[PDB]
Amino acid sequence: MVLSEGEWQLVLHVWAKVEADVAGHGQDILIRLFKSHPETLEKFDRFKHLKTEAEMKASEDLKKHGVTVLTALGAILKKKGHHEAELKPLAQSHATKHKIPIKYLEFISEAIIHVLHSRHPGNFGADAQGAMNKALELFRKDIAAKYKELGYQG
Ligand code: HEM
Repeated sequence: MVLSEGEWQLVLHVWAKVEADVAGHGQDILIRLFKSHPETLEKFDRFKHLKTEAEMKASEDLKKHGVTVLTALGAILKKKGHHEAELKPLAQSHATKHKIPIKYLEFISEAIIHVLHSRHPGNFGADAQGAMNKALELFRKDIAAKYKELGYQG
């Protein structure tokens, strides 16, 4: 797929808003993922003892991991689809070490969109939502192609 120059502009405009509070966004996104799809929590040995939202919000290490996730995702989005070199280390760890199906990437894409609405109620319209969905779909499609390049069925 291909985004218009105007769609990338929208994605990068919304991402500047994330970059102003990376830790807050990343913490909310992982908690939403875990509450919506508790099976994903079992993939995190360090976090699977957390059982309630209130324990999750008090974990400093969960927040740190949020920053890690969004920092990587931001570097990719800023490439406006010219991201092959950034995807390779990511596909490698997620396919071969963590053993994350592409389905779980759809789940965290849903959590990102939900948290962007929850944190930016008047700043994230249908046009920006559509552009971000396209950019995240482009990401998931290209990382599924990198899983296959590595010999895995995501
Ligand atoms: C936007 C999608 C994602 C991005 C950019 C991302 C990025 C990262 C990065 C940068 C790391 C640390 C380095 C590494 O191991 O590669 C990491 C670790 C990890 N990721 Fe992801 N990730 C994503 C989605 C997911 C999902 C949906 C899952 C599981 C449900 C997952 C499972 C894990 C696990 C288990 C680790 C190791 C955690 C630990 O340190 O204990 N990732 N991820």
